[PDB]
Amino acid sequence: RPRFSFSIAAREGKARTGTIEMKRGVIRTPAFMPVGADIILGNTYHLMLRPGAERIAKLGGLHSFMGWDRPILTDSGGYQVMQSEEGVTFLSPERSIEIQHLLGSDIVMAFDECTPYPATPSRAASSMERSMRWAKRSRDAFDSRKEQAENAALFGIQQGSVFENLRQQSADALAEIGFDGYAVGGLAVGEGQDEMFRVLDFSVPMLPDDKPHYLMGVGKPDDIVGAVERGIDMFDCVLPTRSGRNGQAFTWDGPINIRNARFSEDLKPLDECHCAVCQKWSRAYIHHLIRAGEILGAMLMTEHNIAFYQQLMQKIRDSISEGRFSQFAQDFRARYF
Amino acid sequence: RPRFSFSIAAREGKARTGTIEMKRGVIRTPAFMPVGADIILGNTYHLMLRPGAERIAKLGGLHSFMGWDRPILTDSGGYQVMQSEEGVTFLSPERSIEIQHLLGSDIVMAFDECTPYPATPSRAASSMERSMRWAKRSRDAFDSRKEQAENAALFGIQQGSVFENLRQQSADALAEIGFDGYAVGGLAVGEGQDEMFRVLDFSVPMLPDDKPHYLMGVGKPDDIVGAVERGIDMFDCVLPTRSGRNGQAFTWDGPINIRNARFSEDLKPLDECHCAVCQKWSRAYIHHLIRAGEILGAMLMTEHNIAFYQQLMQKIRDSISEGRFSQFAQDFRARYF
Ligand SMILES: [Zn+2]
Ligand SMILES: [Zn+2]
Repeated sequence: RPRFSFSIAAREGKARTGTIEMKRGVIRTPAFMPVGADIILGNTYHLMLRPGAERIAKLGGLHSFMGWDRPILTDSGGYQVMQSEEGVTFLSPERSIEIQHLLGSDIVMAFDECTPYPATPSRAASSMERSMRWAKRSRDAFDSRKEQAENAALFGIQQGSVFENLRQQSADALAEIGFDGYAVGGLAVGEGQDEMFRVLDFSVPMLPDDKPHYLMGVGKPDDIVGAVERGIDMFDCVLPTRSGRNGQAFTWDGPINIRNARFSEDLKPLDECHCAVCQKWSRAYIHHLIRAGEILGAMLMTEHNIAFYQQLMQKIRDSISEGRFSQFAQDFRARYF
Repeated sequence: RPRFSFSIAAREGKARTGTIEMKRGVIRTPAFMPVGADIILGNTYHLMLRPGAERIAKLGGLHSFMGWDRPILTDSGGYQVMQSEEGVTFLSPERSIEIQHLLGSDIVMAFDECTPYPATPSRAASSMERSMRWAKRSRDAFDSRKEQAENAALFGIQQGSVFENLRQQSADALAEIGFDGYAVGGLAVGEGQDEMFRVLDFSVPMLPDDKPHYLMGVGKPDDIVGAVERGIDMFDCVLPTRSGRNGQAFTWDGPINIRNARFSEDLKPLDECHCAVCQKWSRAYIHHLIRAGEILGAMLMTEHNIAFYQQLMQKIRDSISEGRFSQFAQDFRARYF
C-alpha cells in the first residue's frame, strides 16, 4: 500500500464512505477509532509521562509495545495537557511531532490549542491564529524527519470556536499548508449537540472534500450518526471504555445501566449485537458480576461497548454504500431514543 | 457417562493421576478447580446472599447462569460464613444441601465446621464431632432429593485440626456414612506449610484410597506439588485470581510483582507459559497497563495465572503418568525457589 491514500466509494447527501490505505493497513470510513477496529488511538500525554517516548522507542515503538501491527493514531497532547507562543510547560509543535515519531504512530496530529468554550470572538480568533502558526511548525517538523515523512501521515486541526468566519480562516490556513487529513477541533467541549451540529453544518464543507474529516472526541452513538450526516469520516471517544467501567452499556434501544435492579433477572443478552459477550451471557449475569465487583464484568461490558460501536460504524458504512443512510439514521433515532 | 466414577490410571509413591467421570464431563486428576479447567467452583455464600439460591434456580441454575456446561463444585458455605447444633445464624446441613441443589452444582460439599487454628484437643474434638453429625445430616438431605441423588455427587469433609487421633476418628465416621469423595478440611488456616504437610502425611492415608481426596483452600504452587506427593487429587484456591488483581504473576521462576520498576523495560513474556497472554504481550506492557490502572492489565494477569495453574496441573499429571513425578517435584522446587 501507499503511505496515504483516501478514496471515496459512495456518497449520500454530505455523507461519505470509503477507505484510507496506509502501509500498515486499510481503514474503512466512517471509522470509529477506539483507545488502544482498523486503527486505534495511543495516549500521547500519558505515554510521554510514563514510560516516556524515548523508552517506548527503546522498546520498539508503540506497535510492538502494545502488540498492534495495524495503524495507530496519536493526538498531539495539548488537549490533554490543557503557555507562550513557543508551546506549553507543565510541549511544542516540534517536541510533539518528535514524541509522536518516537512512538511510531501512523497518523500524527498537529500540535494545536483546543479553545475553551465559551469563547469570545477575539479570544477564539487569537487562539485559532496561534494554532495555525503551530500547524505550520508541525508540518515543518514532520517533514524534517525522513522516516516520518515517508511512512506516516499528518492531519491539521481546524479551530475557531463556534464562529463561521474563524472556521473559514482556519480551514484556509490549513489548506494552504497542506495536510493528509483535516480534523475538526474545538468541539465536544460542552457546547451541546445542537450547537455542535450547527457548527459542523458550515465547518465541514470548508475542508477539502477529497481528504478525510476527523471529528475529535465525538462521541455518543447519536452524535456520530449526526456527524456522518454532516460529512465526518473519523471518530474517537473514550465513552465506550469509560462507560464499560461504570456500568453503562450501549444498545440499539439506548444505553442501559446494567447495575440497576431491573436487570437482575433479565436473561436477554446486553443487546441484535453479534459480539462474543452477547453470544454467551445474559444481562442478569453481567449485572451480577458488576455488582460483585468482578473484573470480568467490567471486561465483558467494555468488550460489548467496543463491539457495539464497530457494529454501528459497519451499519453506517453499509447504508451509505447502499444509498439508504438517510433511512437508517431516522430508524436508528426512532429506536435509540 | 455415569453419575460419578473415579478411576486411577497411574501412581508414583502416594501420588495418583486419573479421572473422575460425571454426567457433565470428565475431570482429570490431580485437578485445580478455579473460581467460576475441567470443573469450576461456584460461590455458595455469595450466591445465597445475591441474588439468592431461589433466584438462581429461577434463572435456570448456575450452569446456564454463568454459561458453563461442565461440572461445578460448590462449598457448603460455613467456612465463608464463619451457632448451635442446628447450624448457624448470621445455614444448616439441610439448608446448605438445599441451596446447593437450587444452584444445580455437580459436586456438593457436606456442611461442616472449619475448626479454628490453633485449637486445643478438646475443642478440636468437640468441633469434629459436630461436623461428623452434620455430615450424616448432609448425606440424608442429599439422598432425599431425587434429582440431586441421581445426578450429583456428595463429598464429606475430614476435620480434627492437627491431631492424628481426631483425624482418624473423623475419617472412620465419614467412611461409615459413605461419600463419593473425601475432602481434607481444617487446613490452610494459618498453620504454615510444614505443619500442613505433617498433618497430610498421616491424614490422607486414612481416607478411602479408591475415592478422590480434595484439599480445600490449597494453595500456592509449591503447596499443591507437596500435597499431590501426599495423595491429594483436587485443589481450589482464590490465589490465582486475587494475585491477578494485585500485581502478582506466577512463573516457573517464582512469583513476580509486575508493578515493580524492574519490569518496565522487560520484553520477555510473563513466563515457557503457553498462555495467550504470554503468546502476545511483554512484562513491560502489562506492567504499564497495571500501573495505569487499566482493567485489561488485571485481566491479562488473571488469565495468565489461571493458565499457569492449569499448566502446572498438566505437568503433574503427565509426570505421574510417566513415572517421573519425583524428579519433576525436585526440579520444580529447584527453579521456583
Ligand atoms: Zn454485545
Ligand atoms: Zn502466560
